Amino acid sequence: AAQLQESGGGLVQPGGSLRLSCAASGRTFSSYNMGWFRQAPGKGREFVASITSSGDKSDYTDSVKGRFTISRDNAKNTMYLQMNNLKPEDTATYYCARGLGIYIIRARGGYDHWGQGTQVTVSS
Amino acid sequence: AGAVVGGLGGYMLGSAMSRPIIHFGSDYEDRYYRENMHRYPNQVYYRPMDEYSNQNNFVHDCVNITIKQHTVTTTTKGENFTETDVKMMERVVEQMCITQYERESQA
Repeated sequence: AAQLQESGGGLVQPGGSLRLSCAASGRTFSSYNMGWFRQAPGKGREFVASITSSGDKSDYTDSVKGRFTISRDNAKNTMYLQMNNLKPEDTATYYCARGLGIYIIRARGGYDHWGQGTQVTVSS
Repeated sequence: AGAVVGGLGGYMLGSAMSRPIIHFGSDYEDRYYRENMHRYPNQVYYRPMDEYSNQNNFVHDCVNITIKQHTVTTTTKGENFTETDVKMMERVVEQMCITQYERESQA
């Protein structure tokens, strides 16, 4: 039972920066693609970014491309989301998840093993 | 039609479509497309609209997965796509994926 746990959320001023972490238990972290999603009250959970098992490729939703950077440390069972130039519309609970299948995709159905989330609020 | 691609189910494989004619801004490239378009997909893999919060993400997956799957299957039959071929497949499959989005959206 691999468990993911998000951390690093908080209250950040507009234009600020935060780094989220996703820690995985177990011993198969580096075997799986991984992703970040976000969900704000009133909206469904939506794609933010993804990274392949080896870190060779990554992907982003349009609204965060260039501001957010996904990375993983395969020696430490951890994935990161570096969030720069934060905007009010980035306020949400951020979730990490493990890819299903061999291809990183943007769909909600492309991942499972969702964590409990970490809250990010960007003030306005 | 439901489908599994790359070990993940919940895809749909759309109907065979009338592949659009795409223009590229030179007559040469337009002719190249006409002469080669039979090598490109005429149907697209997509996922339910409700798995996305926006149109661009639905279309990105559709383009990405469709071309991945097409490249696998056609490689087994001796195909090889040039850089130009890849670019042109991206453009036509994007259009067919946007058309499919509009079908899902009006439903």
